[PDB]
Amino acid sequence: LPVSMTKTSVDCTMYICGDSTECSNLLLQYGSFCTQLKRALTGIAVEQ
Amino acid sequence: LDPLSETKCTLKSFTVEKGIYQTSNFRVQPTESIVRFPNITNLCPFDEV
Ligand SMILES: *[C@@H]1O[C@H](CO)[C@@H](O)[C@H](O)[C@H]1NC(C)=O
Repeated sequence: LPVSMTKTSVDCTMYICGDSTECSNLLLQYGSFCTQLKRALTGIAVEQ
Repeated sequence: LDPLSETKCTLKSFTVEKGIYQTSNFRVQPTESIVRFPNITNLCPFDEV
């Protein structure tokens, strides 16, 4: 039976932009999506 | 200013309870900058003009 899975974390800024400060400035205008994505992956990770 | 203050700001609260909170990201920043192309080699004939 499978009990657990890999606990992974993603950095939204490195993935979406990556060594591009101008992109990071544009990303903020989008919103709190990074915060919810980290909250989601952190809950999956503590459950595991 | 402090490690704890980042935890207070992340939780949006003035009290933080016991635990590990992922406050931020650590990135080493580029130090010098090096640009390397192949040897200049051939120079054309402006000299002949
Ligand atoms: C002309 O030749 C001299 C040496 O003979 C050199 O110093 C100079 O830069 C040369 N100029 C051109 C345009 O080739």
